[PDB]
Amino acid sequence: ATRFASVYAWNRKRISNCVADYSVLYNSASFSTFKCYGVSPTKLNDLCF
Amino acid sequence: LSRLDPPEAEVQIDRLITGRLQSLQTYVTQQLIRAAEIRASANLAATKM
Repeated sequence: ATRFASVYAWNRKRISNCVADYSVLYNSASFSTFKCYGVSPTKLNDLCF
Repeated sequence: LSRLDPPEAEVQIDRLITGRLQSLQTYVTQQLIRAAEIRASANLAATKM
């Protein structure tokens, strides 16, 4: 998506009915920054949230 | 150990181990003191017998 929300009035969305893919986002590495807390950034996609 | 990067896990684990060990040490010490009181009672019973 080319349009991320305005920060002035940003809106949180909720995620359900997903196959976790943290390791997919991470491995494709399209984002330059991947810094995780509580979850290893080193592809930890073993967990179920 | 399955959620955090190894060194992050080491910090969180050290916090948890210390907590668990201090709870056990408190427990063991209290039983050791109560056990001593029980020994004293047992010695009295043996005398009465």
